[PDB]
Amino acid sequence: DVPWYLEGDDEYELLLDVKGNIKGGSKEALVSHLTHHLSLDSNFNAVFLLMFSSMMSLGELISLLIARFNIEPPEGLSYEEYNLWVSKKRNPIRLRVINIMKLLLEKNWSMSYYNEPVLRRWLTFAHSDQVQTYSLGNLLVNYLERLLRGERIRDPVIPNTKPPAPLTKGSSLSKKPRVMDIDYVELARQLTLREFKLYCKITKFACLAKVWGKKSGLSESIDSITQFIKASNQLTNFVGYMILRKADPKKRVQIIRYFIQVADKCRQYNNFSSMTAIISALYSSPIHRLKKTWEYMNADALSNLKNMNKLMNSSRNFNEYRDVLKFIGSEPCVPFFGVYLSDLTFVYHGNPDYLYNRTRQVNFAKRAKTSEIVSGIDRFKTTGYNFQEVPEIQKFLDAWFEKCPTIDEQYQISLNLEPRE
Repeated sequence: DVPWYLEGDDEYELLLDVKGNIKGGSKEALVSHLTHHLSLDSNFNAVFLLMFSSMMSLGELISLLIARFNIEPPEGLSYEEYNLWVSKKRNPIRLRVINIMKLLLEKNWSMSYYNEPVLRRWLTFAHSDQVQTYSLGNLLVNYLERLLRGERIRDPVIPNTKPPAPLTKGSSLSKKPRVMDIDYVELARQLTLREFKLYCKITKFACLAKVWGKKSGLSESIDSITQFIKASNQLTNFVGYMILRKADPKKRVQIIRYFIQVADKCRQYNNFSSMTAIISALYSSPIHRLKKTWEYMNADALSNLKNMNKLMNSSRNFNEYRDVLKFIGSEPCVPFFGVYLSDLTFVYHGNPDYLYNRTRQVNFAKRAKTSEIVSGIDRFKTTGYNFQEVPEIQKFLDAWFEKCPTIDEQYQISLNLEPRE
């Protein structure tokens, strides 16, 4: 067994579940467990480093970590007992503390964490003789110095396969081209390229900042998300407006079937963001009420649209979508980002930030659930899409995405295009 002075620290302030896993604890207890000298929990360490700002500030974490590095022995130890305490507890704790700081800087750093007094205290710590005897001491100094002068401490892979030839040469399109002058497969490719580029800019920190808000402890910009949501709203506005610009119902039905084919080709490309944005416009009130136009729709196109709507049934928890996303793997994919947000929003509002309303009993299990959800967004940044970009179509989409009115404003256009009886 272990002598009494070589046991863990602050463990009486940990709270465990049925399986024995940590469900909660105090700031001191959680950090003590993060730098435990006897055992190492990689899963705990990963969840804590990702979610720590929702539980404590950077300055509190650094202070608690430095206090662990400078841990004092309990009073009354004999000289021999103290030497054993140094070799078996303090020095292992110092290794854990330094390695945790390395992981914090290398894999769990948000620029919003920047705090010059904390960094300068941290830097002073890294300069200390006791830290400099470790090899990582010079690396800690190098990281903190770069963070202090504004420097930053990845891209999805594209296979060596030949890209498919673009189905619509940009030079063949007129200066003011019609949408259906673009091959629907090629439009799906270009929608997939712009959506995936916007998707890869979304960090986990931005997701935590959008859902948790001020409790996240992240002043990170959610601009990556707002641009991604803007692109989906614009694609939905664009789809409805291209339909409502056509005056002949026999021409509106061709535009709709064109967009059904686009959304379906996006589904084949594992681009569920653009596909959901397209069908949401088709099911929107201004387009859904075009009874004279849908009378022309072939059963084949209607089935494909219904199947895509069954796939992304929000009222049925996206059940079929979840079953399909589970088997993507290494294939490139633009997921429907709305599912991540709702999952995160559900666990943020369904679980308390504290256990039994005790401020010193932080609900760590709530952070663990959130960590498992938000970490999924990285699964689909591993491999990118091998599609040749057509700038003429990219500029064409940029122009219309800004010009189109909202779906709500398009309701009046629908009422004039097909009046009520």
